[PDB]
Amino acid sequence: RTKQTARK
Amino acid sequence: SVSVEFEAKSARDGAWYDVAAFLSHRLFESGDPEVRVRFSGFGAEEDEWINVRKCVRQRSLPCEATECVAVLPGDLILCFQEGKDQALYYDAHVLDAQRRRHDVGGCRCRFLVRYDHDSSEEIVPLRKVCRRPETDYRLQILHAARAA
Ligand SMILES: [Zn+2]
Repeated sequence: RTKQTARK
Repeated sequence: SVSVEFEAKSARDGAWYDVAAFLSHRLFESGDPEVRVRFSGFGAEEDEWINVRKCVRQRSLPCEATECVAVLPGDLILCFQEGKDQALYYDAHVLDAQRRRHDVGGCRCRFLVRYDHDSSEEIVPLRKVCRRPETDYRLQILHAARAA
């Protein structure tokens, strides 16, 4: 189960 | 066996991030142990000391198309807040759900959510929703209702 990539 | 993975809350933004490794621990006379965390998306420069009891928890689950039925009004979810300069996973509560017939692309349902940290509200698709692992229970119950 893959999450979306967080961008800070 | 069943694997258990974790997510941790950063002190920099209050958002939740997948944990790649636990590197060290430290204890205090006052309690609340802390663990040094390496984040899955980032490197050593972003390593953080994290309150174990308050800011580390079992990883939230990106929802399968059919799992929209396990997202209910009143639930805490981990929701992808996507904006101009940043896009991060924040805790939110589901206020309402608009459930629509699925098609080839999967779930068409929509969820009104309220982010816990700023009380801001947003309408989101299922692809931005991560459910807490305990909701698996719900699914299991539903699975038991099927034909043999
Ligand atoms: Zn759906």
